[PDB]
Amino acid sequence: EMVRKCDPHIGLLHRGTEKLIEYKTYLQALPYFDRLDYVSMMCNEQAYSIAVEKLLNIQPPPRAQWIRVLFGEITRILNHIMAVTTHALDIGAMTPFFWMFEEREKMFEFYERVSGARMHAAYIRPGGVHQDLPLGLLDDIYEFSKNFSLRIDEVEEMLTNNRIWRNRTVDIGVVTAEDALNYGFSGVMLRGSGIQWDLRKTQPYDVYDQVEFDVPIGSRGDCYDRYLCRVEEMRQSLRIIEQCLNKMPPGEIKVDDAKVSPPKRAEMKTSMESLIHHFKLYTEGYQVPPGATYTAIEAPKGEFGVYLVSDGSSRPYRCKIKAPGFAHLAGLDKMSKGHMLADVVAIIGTQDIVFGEIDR
Amino acid sequence: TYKYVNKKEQESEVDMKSATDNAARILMWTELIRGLGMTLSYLFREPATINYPFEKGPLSPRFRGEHALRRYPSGEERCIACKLCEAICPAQAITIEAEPRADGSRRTTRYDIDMTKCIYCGFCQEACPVDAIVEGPNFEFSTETHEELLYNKEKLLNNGDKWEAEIAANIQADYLYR
Amino acid sequence: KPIFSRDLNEAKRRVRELYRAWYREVPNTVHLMQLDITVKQGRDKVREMFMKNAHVTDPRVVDLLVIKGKMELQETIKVWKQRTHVMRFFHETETPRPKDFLSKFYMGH
Amino acid sequence: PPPKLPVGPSHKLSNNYYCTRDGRREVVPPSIIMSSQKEKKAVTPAPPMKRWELSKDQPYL
Amino acid sequence: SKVKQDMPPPGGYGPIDYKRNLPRRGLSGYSMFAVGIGALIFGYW
Amino acid sequence: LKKTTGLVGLAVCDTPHERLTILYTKTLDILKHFPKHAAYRKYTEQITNEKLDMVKAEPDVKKLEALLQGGEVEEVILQAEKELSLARKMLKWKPWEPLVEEPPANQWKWPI
Amino acid sequence: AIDLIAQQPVNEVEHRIIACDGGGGALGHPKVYINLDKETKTGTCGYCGLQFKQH
Amino acid sequence: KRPTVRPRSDVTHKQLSAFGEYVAEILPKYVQQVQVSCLDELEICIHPDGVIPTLTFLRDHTNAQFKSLADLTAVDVPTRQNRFEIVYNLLSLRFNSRIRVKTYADELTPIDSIVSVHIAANWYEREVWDMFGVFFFNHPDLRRILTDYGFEGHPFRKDFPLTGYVELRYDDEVKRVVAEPVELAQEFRKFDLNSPWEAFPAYRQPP
Amino acid sequence: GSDRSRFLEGKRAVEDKNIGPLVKTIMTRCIQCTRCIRFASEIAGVDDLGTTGRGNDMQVGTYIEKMFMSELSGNVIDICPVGALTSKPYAFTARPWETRKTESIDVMDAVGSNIVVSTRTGEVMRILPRMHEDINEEWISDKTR
Ligand SMILES: CCCCCCCCCCCCCCCCCC(=O)OC[C@H](COP(=O)(O)OCCN)OC(=O)CCCCCCCCCCCCCCCCC
Ligand code: SF4
Ligand code: SF4
Ligand code: SF4
Ligand code: SF4
Ligand SMILES: [Zn+2]
Repeated sequence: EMVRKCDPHIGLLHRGTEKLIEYKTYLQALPYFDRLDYVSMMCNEQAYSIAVEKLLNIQPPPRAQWIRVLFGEITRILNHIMAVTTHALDIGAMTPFFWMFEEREKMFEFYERVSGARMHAAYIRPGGVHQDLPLGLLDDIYEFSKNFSLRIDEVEEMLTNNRIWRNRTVDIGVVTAEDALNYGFSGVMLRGSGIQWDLRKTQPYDVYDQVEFDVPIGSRGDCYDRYLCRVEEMRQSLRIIEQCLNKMPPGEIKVDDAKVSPPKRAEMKTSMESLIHHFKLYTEGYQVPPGATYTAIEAPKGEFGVYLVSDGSSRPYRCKIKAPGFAHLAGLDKMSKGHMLADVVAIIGTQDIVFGEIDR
Repeated sequence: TYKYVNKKEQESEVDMKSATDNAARILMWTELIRGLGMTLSYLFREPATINYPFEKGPLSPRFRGEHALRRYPSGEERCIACKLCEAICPAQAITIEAEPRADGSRRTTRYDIDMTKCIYCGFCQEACPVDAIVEGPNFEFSTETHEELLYNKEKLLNNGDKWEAEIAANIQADYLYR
Repeated sequence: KPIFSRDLNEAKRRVRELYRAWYREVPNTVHLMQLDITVKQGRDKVREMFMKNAHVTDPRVVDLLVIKGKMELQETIKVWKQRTHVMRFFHETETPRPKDFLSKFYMGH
Repeated sequence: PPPKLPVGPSHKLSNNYYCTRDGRREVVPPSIIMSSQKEKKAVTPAPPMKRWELSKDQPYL
Repeated sequence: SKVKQDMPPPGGYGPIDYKRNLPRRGLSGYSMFAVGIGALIFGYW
Repeated sequence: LKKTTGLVGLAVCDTPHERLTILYTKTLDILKHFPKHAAYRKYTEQITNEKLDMVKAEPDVKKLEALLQGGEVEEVILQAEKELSLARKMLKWKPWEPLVEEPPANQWKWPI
Repeated sequence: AIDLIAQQPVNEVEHRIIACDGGGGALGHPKVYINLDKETKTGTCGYCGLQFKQH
Repeated sequence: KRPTVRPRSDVTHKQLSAFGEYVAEILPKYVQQVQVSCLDELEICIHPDGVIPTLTFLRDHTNAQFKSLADLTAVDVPTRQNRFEIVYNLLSLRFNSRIRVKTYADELTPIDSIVSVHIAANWYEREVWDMFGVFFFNHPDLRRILTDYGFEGHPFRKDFPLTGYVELRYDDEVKRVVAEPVELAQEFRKFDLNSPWEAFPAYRQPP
Repeated sequence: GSDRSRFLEGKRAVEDKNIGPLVKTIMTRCIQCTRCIRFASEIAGVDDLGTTGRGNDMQVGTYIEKMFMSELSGNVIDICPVGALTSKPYAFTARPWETRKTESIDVMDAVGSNIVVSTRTGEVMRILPRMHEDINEEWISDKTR
């Protein structure tokens, strides 16, 4: 029952998204990104939006930036709940999954209230966001956030010090810092083993450079350390949500360049130029200036990136997606050396892999 | 800014009271008992489930569901063959074949939506310049046969007639945001 | 600027090695996959697939073909490829479409 | 309640020419440095990153 | 008609508890073992 | 003495100053065999001499790390080892030579 | 459709040119002005089809 | 300054240019070109023979500790003589900076495998071989990674049709999932949405 | 062009004359560029279309109610930039992004006129000029079109 070799065969969920995108305009490709990591949607579409904004040489408005950071943190909470609870369910413990999926449903309710879809919102659009927060959503977010801490603390009182959990994780999937860097790991696959890296701090995007949050780092480098790291990341996400709620500013929500973002419907209905802009935007789309870029974000799993090459048309020329988990599932073998089948089942969870992103 | 999550700090502190506490922890299963207590505490809490059939959960006016084609109060299909809906639909689910009418009017003679290809994205309802195509509140339209999921202008218009009230209310309550 | 083999004379050696390998493998596949074919049928199909690329003369393209064929042989040795995939070579559901004009003139174009 | 949403910065009737705020048209072609077509000091890609400062909110968890 | 847009309440929202609150239980240890030893002796006799 | 280095697998070095002096001197020795004009030789000698001077100057390990700008002195030692191996490989790769072959007509042209 | 746009009034507007929305305001169709200088017919709004006359 | 135009900074541009000259003169043998984009991202284009030297240097040299490989993308431009363009994106944690190293390849011109340098490439190069078809020398284990087991083709090639040459179904006669030539119901509708006018005059190429 | 509208007044409106069965005349969406008039006076030499009045109310049309038919009449649809003069048959039968565009030759006329015969999924939607300097020179016959 000892694992002598791991040969991850993937591609069972590959649907040629990278080639499909090349045939669709820049607005028509955004929904794909919400499906690349179906667990953390808005962060993927945030990566796309930042990349396209970089190429367009335009800047999102302040309220849109704050909203994007807020919903990015909510998405990070969603991803961490999924990772931790599915990991626990596969290891054996089952109750925390049911406990926490109620809060996942509440966060989905926020998702739907803002975007009209419980996931795959397509809310974040190159230029800012599609629509402004419906009144009261901040109040509901406050009500949810003020209590989420107690629920995470209950999950911790279940799992943190339990001898069974500690024996089932500790000193499992131990990866050295140099080996991780060479293997190309990212996110918690790096911070767990002592490496002090987090793009939100090192290379900030949006308004991550105006909110204070700590970055948990692990010492042992094993599954238990990384589970603790994810829980602490959830707590820091609550911190950031508090700050965003308190500092949400007034103003527009989408770049006020009607050649990039659609004009408001009333303007479309009473302005000639605005109607022309609506027509061309929703038919031909924007014309992104030629160039190439590699935008990176600290997606709830790791470092979600887009290498985008544009030739001046309204459709991208090439859109490679660097999924955080690709290198992780590549390094599964190294991590699983000298472990049993159960340990391997544990090891796969720490990676927190979504094969939507793995396969692209 | 970083905070250690699990770094062992000061070690020399060994005491008789500490040792008996540790031995009690190991032998008596204290943390396991505590987890059991947590589970019981949950046992005595009101369930979070809902009797779904007679109690649907909340949905906001922006909710995207089964499509519909609206009408003017006079009773006329708003569809003016914009064709922008068909141009923007990312999944290419809309098919429009339009011809001039006997009234010297622009209308559509084949409006088909493949609801097995639509991704329920709302791009049509937001790129319709006369608010013809909308995504109504309905979310229960599962069918036994595939061919019943290939919609047509008729079925869409009957859905519009059926849901006109709720579609009207949502549009009324949301148009300011749009 | 050759891939592996400098010349066609060198490349055909690798090609023949690949054929040796496939011929030696066919019995094992037919047995351990429970395919409903005769080992003779398998060997003949291997020959046919090899002959399909007989016209090629470029040493580098011959090398690339050998690489692809060796990957496929590996995929069959390791039993990664299943029966549903192995049988796809045989085209057992295909109805040969006619070739003479008098009849193709009659089925479409 | 019925919202009333603010307008953007470019809801101005004057001094609003698009040529003075066209972000798209500012994208110049990349700056070549060394090209086959056409004692100094050591240089790093960028100044070395400082050391992260241990937090004070709750230093050790 | 002024702008009525989603905003935080004047003066900001109240503080949020976002840190671990796992307490440390008071149970001693000598008591834990003494209860068991007393029960054992009683049962033995 | 540091009890632990945060990074996993990188163990504490008892004699950091000695190890650093040794590695830097070895690098400076291997560099002598590069052609005197090599840009690699010039730059690597500047870099190595700077760090060697810092090590010789400062006794305390904390202040040595701060001066070196390399996090843990063990990480710096590892980097010194990497640089030495890189020099060993460069001696055989001879990067100082002129370009091997110019690019095709418009190979590096975009938008096409 | 045809019968329902056939069964309605033919509105009166005293001006030479009349603006048309769908009727909802900002919930209708883009504003379009129809000129009612022809007296042998009534101005038909392209988006909604409503008919206007000059008096 | 301007609400709707991205803020512009020049410090990073200057540092990246300086490092561009750094690398350009430390590796004259391989580097064919260097550039810094208006986005301020350093881009070094090198001869394919120089991938291993260039990346080994970029990983090990003290002034450039590019210890992470973000990705090993490939682009396909069919007009240029060498269709395939390999793009190694690199990250350096010590200096908090990224670089891009590019090279070219053809249907019959392999690129050396950097698995010795970064083990993270083990799967990225497999993907490149699977999709674009660029062979990689000395790869420890090179296979398809994202395509079907019996797949024939190279999907991300521009010429490769979007819908492929084969579709799958279950044939109740043989009781298997067979492979048939593709036959869509409503074939993919392309759209001609390129405007007649030129938008960005910096890129208008003169004769 | 700019991104927004500072015009806070009502818009001009014009009457849609009858010019015949071929060229529908939604004149309100006219930029009054006189390409149609110049073509009528020069290429076809018919001298029907002309400009009336002065100022905004200037109207491009026949101030009687003539029907501007000619062997070259249909080309007004092509030359007119903004959709003022449009084809009565092709009204709202397709959109330019949808349609396939294949080049061919006209055989209706012995002239040899070249053509683009644009089709949208199995149906030929319209026939439009294909520029050949010597033969057509961007103009075709109304019969052909
Ligand atoms: C007067 C003179 C004579 C005096 C004589 C004095 C005798 C004193 C005897 C005191 C000892 C009591 C017996 C305790 C047995 C437990 C053995 C033990 O020490 O724990 C082992 C294990 C803990 O795990 P671990 O940390 O690995 O321990 C070894 C560390 N090297 O523990 C475990 O196995 C826990 C893992 C399994 C958990 C199973 C879930 C159980 C849930 C709680 C059940 C509670 C109720 C049980 C009672 C049921 C009654 C019907
Ligand atoms: S759905 Fe809307 S945009 Fe599409 S044809 Fe109908 S009215 Fe026009
Ligand atoms: S919701 Fe999106 S996918 Fe569905 S029909 Fe509308 S545009 Fe197409
Ligand atoms: S060509 Fe068209 S736009 Fe120009 S004046 Fe004539 S009708 Fe008006
Ligand atoms: S498409 Fe052109 S001609 Fe037609 S209404 Fe719009 S601006 Fe006027
Ligand atoms: Zn109207």
